[PDB]
Amino acid sequence: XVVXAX
Amino acid sequence: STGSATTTPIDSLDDAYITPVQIGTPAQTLNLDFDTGSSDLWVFSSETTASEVDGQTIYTPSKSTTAKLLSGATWSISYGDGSSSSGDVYTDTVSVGGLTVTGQAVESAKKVSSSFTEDSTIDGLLGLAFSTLNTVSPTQQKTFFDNAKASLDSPVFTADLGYHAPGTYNFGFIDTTAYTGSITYTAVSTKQGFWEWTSTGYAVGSGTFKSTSIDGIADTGTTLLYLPATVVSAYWAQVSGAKSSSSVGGYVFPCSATLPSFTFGVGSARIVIPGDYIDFGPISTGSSSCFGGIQSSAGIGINIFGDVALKAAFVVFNGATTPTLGFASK
Repeated sequence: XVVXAX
Repeated sequence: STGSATTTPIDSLDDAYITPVQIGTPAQTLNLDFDTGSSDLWVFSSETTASEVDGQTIYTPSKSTTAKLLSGATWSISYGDGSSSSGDVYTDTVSVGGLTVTGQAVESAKKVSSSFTEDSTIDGLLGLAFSTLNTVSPTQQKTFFDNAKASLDSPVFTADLGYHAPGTYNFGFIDTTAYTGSITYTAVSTKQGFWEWTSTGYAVGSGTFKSTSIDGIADTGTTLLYLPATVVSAYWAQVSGAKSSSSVGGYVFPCSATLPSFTFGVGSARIVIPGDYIDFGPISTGSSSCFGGIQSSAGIGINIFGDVALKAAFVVFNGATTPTLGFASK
């Protein structure tokens, strides 16, 4: 996998 | 004041970590993903579309004597993996590991994307990036850390993530028993709202350290270590049978392999990620192809020191007037 504020 | 809370991997791969958080009066305990890469504290709630809730614990503001609607405020956020959520806003009392903030913005989800629904272990996020990234409109809100900061003994929080094991988030103090050696502090740019810093280089396994500047963000809410394609290719070239697969979405390697370590520089100091931390297991159940924990940042626009890197270190998020980041071995 998760990739957190793009 | 200080706070101290245990953080626990959500699964056998350390895909993310959850930390219990008390919200409201009487307390409602939700397990939140502490995310130094975003700045919204949002929760599954009694307002979340019923079809989008599947096993999460929900916050019910109508059962909290201290909850107040933040009238007219809404929020909406998009994440780097394509997930998203949105809703309205309450203020309420929020406590983490004994540290209490009154009037904290608690963003209640009305909609969440499928990946959130499908993860029953994550009840929401607690953002720990800079408050300039917060998505509440029309009145931007502050993070739990920013609201707590003036009350803390020291304006810091620390991340001590475990490898397939629990770890700790501390607020307001540095636990000198939690690390070895000294903490190396490095400058932070807040211009993009992140804990953005510059690593001084890398080494693969027992190889010679390459001195080279690598800008990136320290992000507890990202699973993996995302670095420039040159660095990532140099790493995977050391693993027999490893390759980049567009069908899978990144570098994969034979599950039979023993992986080399990866070292990253923090100033003149070095943090070593053991090879086992880079193994994310079979790409699908029963496969002999395993997913790598170091991946290219090329599709992303920014390098990300996610959990793979951070769990190898004791990490200080220093929110003093000039913010900095500290890394120690452990």
